[PDB]
Amino acid sequence: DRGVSTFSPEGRLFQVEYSLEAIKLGSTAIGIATKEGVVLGVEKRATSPLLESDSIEKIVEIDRHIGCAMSGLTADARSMIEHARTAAVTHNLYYDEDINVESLTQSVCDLALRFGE
Amino acid sequence: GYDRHITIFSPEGRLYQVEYAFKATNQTNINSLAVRGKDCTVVISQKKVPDKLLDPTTVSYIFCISRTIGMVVNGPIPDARNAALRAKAEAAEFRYKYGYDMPCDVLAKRMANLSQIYTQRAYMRPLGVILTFVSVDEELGPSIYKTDPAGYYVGYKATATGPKQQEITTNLENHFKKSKIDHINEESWEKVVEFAITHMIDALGTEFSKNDLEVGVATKDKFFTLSAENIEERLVAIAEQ
Amino acid sequence: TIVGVKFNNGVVIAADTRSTQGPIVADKNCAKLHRISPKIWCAGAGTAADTEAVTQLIGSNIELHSLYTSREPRVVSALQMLKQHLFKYQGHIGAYLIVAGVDPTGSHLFSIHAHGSTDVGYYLSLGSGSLAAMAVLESHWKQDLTKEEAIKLASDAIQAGIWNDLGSGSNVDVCVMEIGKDAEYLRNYLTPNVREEKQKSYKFPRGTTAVLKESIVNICDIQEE
Amino acid sequence: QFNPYGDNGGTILGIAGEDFAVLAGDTRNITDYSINSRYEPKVFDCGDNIVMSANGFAADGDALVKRFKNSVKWYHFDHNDKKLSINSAARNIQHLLYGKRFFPYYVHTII
Amino acid sequence: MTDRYSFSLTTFSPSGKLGQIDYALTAVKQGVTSLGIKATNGVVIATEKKSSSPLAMSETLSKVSLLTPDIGAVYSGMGPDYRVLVDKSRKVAHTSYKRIYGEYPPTKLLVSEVAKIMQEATQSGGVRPFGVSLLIAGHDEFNGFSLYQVDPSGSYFPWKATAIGKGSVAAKTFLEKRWNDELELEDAIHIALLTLKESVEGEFNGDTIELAIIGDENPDLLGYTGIPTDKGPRFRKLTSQEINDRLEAL
Amino acid sequence: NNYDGDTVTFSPTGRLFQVEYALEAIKQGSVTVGLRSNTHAVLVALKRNADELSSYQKKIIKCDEHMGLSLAGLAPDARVLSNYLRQQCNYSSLVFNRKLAVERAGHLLCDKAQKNTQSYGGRPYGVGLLIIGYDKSGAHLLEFQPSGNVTELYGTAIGARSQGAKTYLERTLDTFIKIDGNPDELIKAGVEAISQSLRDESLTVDNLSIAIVGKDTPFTIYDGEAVAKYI
Amino acid sequence: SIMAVTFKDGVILGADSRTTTGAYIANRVTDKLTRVHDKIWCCRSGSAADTQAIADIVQYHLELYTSQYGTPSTETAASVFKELCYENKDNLTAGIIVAGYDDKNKGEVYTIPLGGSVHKLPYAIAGSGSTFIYGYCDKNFRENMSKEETVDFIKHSLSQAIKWDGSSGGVIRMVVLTAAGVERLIFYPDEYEQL
Amino acid sequence: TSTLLEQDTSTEKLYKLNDKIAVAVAGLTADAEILINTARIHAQNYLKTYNE
Amino acid sequence: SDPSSINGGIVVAMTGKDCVAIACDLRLGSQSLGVSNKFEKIFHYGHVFLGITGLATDVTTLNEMFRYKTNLYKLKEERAIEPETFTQLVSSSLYERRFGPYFVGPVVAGINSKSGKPFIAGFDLIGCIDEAKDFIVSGTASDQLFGMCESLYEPNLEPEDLFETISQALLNAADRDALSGWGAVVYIIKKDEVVKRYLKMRQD
Amino acid sequence: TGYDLSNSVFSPDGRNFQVEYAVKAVENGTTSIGIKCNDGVVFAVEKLITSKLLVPQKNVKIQVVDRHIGCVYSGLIPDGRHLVNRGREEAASFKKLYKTPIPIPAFADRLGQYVQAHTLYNSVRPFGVSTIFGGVDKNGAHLYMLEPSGSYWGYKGAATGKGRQSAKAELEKLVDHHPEGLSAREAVKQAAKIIYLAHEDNKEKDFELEISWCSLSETNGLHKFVKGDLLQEAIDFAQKEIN
Ligand SMILES: [Cl-]
Ligand SMILES: [Cl-]
Ligand SMILES: [Mg+2]
Ligand SMILES: [Mg+2]
Repeated sequence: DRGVSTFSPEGRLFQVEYSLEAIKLGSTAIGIATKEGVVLGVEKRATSPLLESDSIEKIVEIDRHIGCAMSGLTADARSMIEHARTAAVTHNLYYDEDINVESLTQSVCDLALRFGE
Repeated sequence: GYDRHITIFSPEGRLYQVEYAFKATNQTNINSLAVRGKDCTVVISQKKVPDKLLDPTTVSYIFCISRTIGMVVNGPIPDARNAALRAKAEAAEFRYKYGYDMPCDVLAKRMANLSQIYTQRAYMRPLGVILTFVSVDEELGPSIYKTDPAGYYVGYKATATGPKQQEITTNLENHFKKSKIDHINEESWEKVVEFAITHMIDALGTEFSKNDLEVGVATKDKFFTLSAENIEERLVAIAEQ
Repeated sequence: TIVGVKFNNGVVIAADTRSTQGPIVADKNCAKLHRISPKIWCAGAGTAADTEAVTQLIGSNIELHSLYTSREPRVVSALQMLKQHLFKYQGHIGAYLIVAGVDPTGSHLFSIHAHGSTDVGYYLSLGSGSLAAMAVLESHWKQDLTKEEAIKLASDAIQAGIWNDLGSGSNVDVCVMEIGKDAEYLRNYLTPNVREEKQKSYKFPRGTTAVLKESIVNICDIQEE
Repeated sequence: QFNPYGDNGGTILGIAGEDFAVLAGDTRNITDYSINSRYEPKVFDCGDNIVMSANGFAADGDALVKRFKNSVKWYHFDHNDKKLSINSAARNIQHLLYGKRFFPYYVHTII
Repeated sequence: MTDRYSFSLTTFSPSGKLGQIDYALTAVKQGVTSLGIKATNGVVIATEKKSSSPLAMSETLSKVSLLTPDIGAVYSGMGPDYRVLVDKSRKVAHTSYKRIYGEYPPTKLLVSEVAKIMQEATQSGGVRPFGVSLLIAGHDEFNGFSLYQVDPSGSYFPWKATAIGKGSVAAKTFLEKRWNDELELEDAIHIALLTLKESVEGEFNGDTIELAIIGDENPDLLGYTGIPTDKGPRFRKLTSQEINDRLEAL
Repeated sequence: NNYDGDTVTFSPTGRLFQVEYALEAIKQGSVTVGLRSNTHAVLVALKRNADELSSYQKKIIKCDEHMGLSLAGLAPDARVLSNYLRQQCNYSSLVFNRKLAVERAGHLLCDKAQKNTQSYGGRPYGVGLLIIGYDKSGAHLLEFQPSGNVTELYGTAIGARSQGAKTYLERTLDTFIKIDGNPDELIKAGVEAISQSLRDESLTVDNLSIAIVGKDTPFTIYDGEAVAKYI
Repeated sequence: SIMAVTFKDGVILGADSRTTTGAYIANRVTDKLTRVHDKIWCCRSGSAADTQAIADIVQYHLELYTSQYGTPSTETAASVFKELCYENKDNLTAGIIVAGYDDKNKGEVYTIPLGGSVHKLPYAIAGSGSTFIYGYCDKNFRENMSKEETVDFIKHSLSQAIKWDGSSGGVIRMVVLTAAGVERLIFYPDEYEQL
Repeated sequence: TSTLLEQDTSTEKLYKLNDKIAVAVAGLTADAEILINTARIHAQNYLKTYNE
Repeated sequence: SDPSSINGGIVVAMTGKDCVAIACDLRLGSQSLGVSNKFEKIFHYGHVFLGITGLATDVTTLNEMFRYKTNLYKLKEERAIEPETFTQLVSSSLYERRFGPYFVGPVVAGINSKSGKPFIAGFDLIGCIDEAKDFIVSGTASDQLFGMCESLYEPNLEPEDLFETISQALLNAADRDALSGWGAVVYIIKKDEVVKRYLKMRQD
Repeated sequence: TGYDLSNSVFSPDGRNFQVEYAVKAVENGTTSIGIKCNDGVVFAVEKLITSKLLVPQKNVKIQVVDRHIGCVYSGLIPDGRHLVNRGREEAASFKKLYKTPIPIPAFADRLGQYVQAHTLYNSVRPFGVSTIFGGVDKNGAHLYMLEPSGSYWGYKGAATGKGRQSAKAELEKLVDHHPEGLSAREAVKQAAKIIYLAHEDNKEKDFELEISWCSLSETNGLHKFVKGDLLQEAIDFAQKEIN
């Protein structure tokens, strides 16, 4: 077939560009930052009226000071949330403080390109 | 048609990568010959130095594997040296484990088994070389055993390898049909080399200077190669009768 | 007591037939002479399990080597393979062996100690009875021994061990390996220690022993019909 | 047998004021009854207004101080040059020390 | 580097064929003829020594191989593939049996082990099947004399008599007419020589034919005396002269 | 074409297409300039925003007190390579009490990039780096390509429209090399250089990113109102 | 008692022939002079098993060296011995003297004590019996001695070592290494005891 | 089959797994024997663990 | 502390005319304390009988192990294992734990089904083989059994005579050992019948 | 067809096309040469000045192995650095076991076997460099050249890269006109000339000359770079010969 880590002639990773298409099909998520706080909102999008909507969990707590909304293949997010929670708690264990929002984000993004053969 | 790229069977029950490896064997355009005396085994090979910038002393396809075993290769030098280093390693390991010098026919079998694996395992390619092992074995006496990329090996009364092998083979066949013996009935190795060079000249129809040939001799308890001046003395003796 | 004696056209090895656990005689007719290959035999002393295991393993690998090379096995091969194995285990495999045999190279006699050391000799002895055996060998050995002389010397050296060593006893086992001949294994070559008739028959009258219960034991498989 | 520990002596003293702190140590390094040096510092500036001393076996103290200095460097790298607070430094050093719980650093640490 | 071929190279095709096994069987068909016949008091295996060059010493190439003192093997197909199988077969007889039970394996179980090695080259990653069919003749105390065929697939079957390779179809028809359950070993050798003559083109003598028997114990080939229970190998390779003697009464 | 499926395949003209595709990711990246005198070495980077609500992607990464780089291409690949430099700089300090030479930092990046171009399953790095540093032989500027090729230069630029800045520096070579013991003037020359690569957009307060290292100057990054002086 | 002495024409290796377990002489005709190459020999002292195991590996390493790079130097042989002895110091009891003849370097002697350290010396002594002849050898050794002089020096030296050491005894074996080739000498008790 | 196949010593279809369980095979005999030996071992593992 | 004398117990085997006998005590203890008088030490795999003395956890483990191995043998070979072959399997199995051995004293008894030849063997804990013509002994009262057998035994005893000899050898040896007794079992083994008898003996 | 898509695949010819494509990368590279003199070897290379912004004398191409072996290469520069890194490991392991610095023929086969190994599997790519290397050992001076296939021989003179044909012709003249041999200082002068003459194939951009040598008499059998006055004397001689 072709490598999973292959570059396109335009200098973009095929598999990354394709995943971005999967995210476009996902339910909407919005975030707004203010000086009084940050708001996170999601569309639940139940596939049937018999589906108990309150079981649809697309907004998730990472730590007391960090929330998270998701869009796309939401099952893929479970291990990313797991890593984020582990990073936030592990940092609090090692340094007796709350981890910076940028550092937590950077930690999650380090998983992203760990794919190949 | 990926059955021609790796070593899996074709519908005809053939391994094409093995067949193409046999073709690589003649890429050097060099012919080798091996004969047996009473007390010795002689191997002669054509030497070609096409570039004046080359150091002719480093251009060789004959290898001293152990003190007793010599190996001439028909094929490209990278694969020749790959096979040489492995045979040298295997010969040394054998002596350490089993406490006696690896026989010529046993090293042949081992290198042939390694070759067989490259024909059965996909990730490894065959080596594009034919290996001719010579020695005076302490049990079997003068010995010639030859390996190929199929992993085939057999003993030989005499043998020839390279583009013009069939011409040399028939020349040797005809001599042994007259004499009705499995060797050259000669005391000295000097005269057995003279026989080897003479029968190569007759078979290829070409004359040789001292720099055109490359000679390896196996006696009891050592294998050695001749210098240009040692070959010159051999060429003078042939011309003077 | 195990000895090896080189002779004109071959090598002979002999051993006693006693194995002991502490001061108790476990086996009155033990076999200390082992076939590594048809014409390569060795005698073992030390841990009985160790000498049997180490001769069987090397004997197996020697047989595979012989088949691979199409050559009769050499003593130097069995020797080399034994010493490298024993050395690996730093003497924890307590195998002390006298390795003899004839091959295309000629006749050979070696001894191997449990730490992985070997030595060459015309006469060797090993085990608790080695000093008794070596005393006879050092007294009666000469260069250019005949076959008959070498068997006599070897068995005499074992007798010295049987009589004067508490760890040695019972019978003398010999194996002669002559160049260009079949190795002859002479099991119980001498029987110097045969027990005498007892004074009494201790055969009991039937019904002497009190039996609580009796039952048939089913050794047959599940039956048909 | 080989003994992996030694005693290089010396004494360190830490006092905390209302708006300041001091860490002091003698500059004497000894083994047995000999003097190794009369001036070999034992109190170090580790950056971010943190001073550290590991007193006991000098080899273990030098190693620990190095690891903490390295630890401060990587805090800046991984946390956008955030100043390392004394409480955070203290918790980090606990994890450094406990790492060798079954082959300890033979030192008494004050920061 | 690393062997990055961790996947099967033998797969099922839509028709339910395993291509590489079929192609292996095709390689065997191109191979020189070999046969085996079972008598009441022995087994015979035979094949042609197809010499690649007259300068080549054909004695140095052994097509009929001793596996154990009571078990022999002959093949049709790729020689190198046979040589490495004989090495693995000899070793597995020791590692999986003789080093455990202290006796050589019975014919059917050694066959079972060779069959297993060939099945694995049919499913394991980054390998092709073996391009040989084996005929394995043997004796053991409880099963008596037996003859087995092993194919590239790893499948094996017991035979009263059979043939593999170039002229197998003709050979098998010839054997069906001659074979009865009252054959002596000499009768089976005579039939083996008659059958093999049909598939050979050129010279037919002791120097061009390779023949071995599983028969009576050979104490003269044991190499030592003294142990009554050890009576010597039942496998014997016939000499050049011994074959020529039986070609005069042919 | 048929020879771009993976990095282990040469083309019939002896080209490695996967490497050449990786080289393309850099050209798509935002412009960054590097230049040095005998005393100081300067990085200037144009940061790129997603939209008006978004921040401007950081371009400059500190590797040690005496060394750091600017990136153009895949940011995650710059993070992996900068982390490796941080470690190698750190190893040199701890083991040998030695600040890693800029030239030897280049040699190490080269050899790390190369392994990803000769082995199956892996991919080349999709980023180009400009490494500045001050070591025992003075100021240094390096250009890294994910082919493995590393080059020591007086000045250079990588990313989109980089050719404009590179030509300016090629003219100004004799001027800006002589700017010794004047950091502000060397940055001015760097800001004037990157200006030759701008179109439509101009240098704003949250757009411009500058870094400097020199004789008595640790590697420091300037962002926000700290670069308003140079606009 | 083992020694190696460098003279004008090359080097000579001397050793006694005794192997012991406690006070029992396991072998009274031991060959402690062993070949690792045609003109590179070693003297073995310490554990019989350890020295035999090490000598076997070095012979293997030099046979493989010769195959690839031609005849190795005495320095190269010493280095391989050192590497095995140093890296496995915790598990080895081996004291080895390495002696060899080149045509370029002529006679050379290297000694490897327990640590696995290497020392190049004009001559060397080792073994339990060596301690009794330190005084004698230091007073009697000259550089560039003849063959006859060097044989006498070793014969007299080991004669004394055997006399005072229970662990030394049997015959005096010697191996001469010159351009001329390899000569084996043996000297019996009746000869060397009356010196 | 053939007339020259030794039937009384032949097995391709019916195999014993233990004294209570047998299998009939349909497919590659070699492939079946790999699985049959695995099953025979599991049966003896269970018996060794539970004594049933 | 010594693993081979924590639990205690004995086994003895003898050969007769066209028969063999193997016998054991029934005691299992924690040193001085007697726990069970139903701990039989003789197991059979077809017509091959194995007695095991020593650490009781290893007696049970090796029984389960040899049942396992002889079951696989019978499925592959399509015949019951013979005494001579089983002896080699016991030896093999013990020596593979050379440097971590089972603390046991195994004894093999049985008649070769083809040759009809009576066979007995004994082993040390690492699997050395003692193949005696007359008798084999094992356990905490091995010294006592060696004494009894060496005086009581004569060759070519008939089955009903051999029973009396081996029974009197076990009973009198066990009564001179603190860690042996609490009942006894005797197996008389002929080519195609095996009788098992429990002996009345002192329970102290 | 498809025989050229995967490394280690034999074509019906018995050729490895992936290796032959690697040779194209080499032919594309700058010119590098080696000259074997009376008691040593000289190495020289062409460095293309892409821009004025390149710092003169800073981007060094010639690499030392141990202290006695010089290495220069044409093609993919990173692939050359990777091969020299392996050479430095091989030379280190040899010296560690055998004490003596690795002989040149012995070092040649270490690179040879490693490069050949990258033609055995399709999981790797062949080396995109031809490497000219050598120095002084106990048996005297040795010059070697190594191709992507793993092929190497000894040479009186060697050349590779875009200007190899021009260089080879100039080397062949020196071999004929000096049968008795060439001195180390003469070989430096001649090396300069041959690079300047071989620059006609890369005449678009101006270049920087870089020379190194190992001589028994001139450098005590150690690898050194030609610097200052001796480099300027060679540039002057070269400039005089083209005019
Ligand atoms: Cl093999
Ligand atoms: Cl010794
Ligand atoms: Mg392949
Ligand atoms: Mg004394």
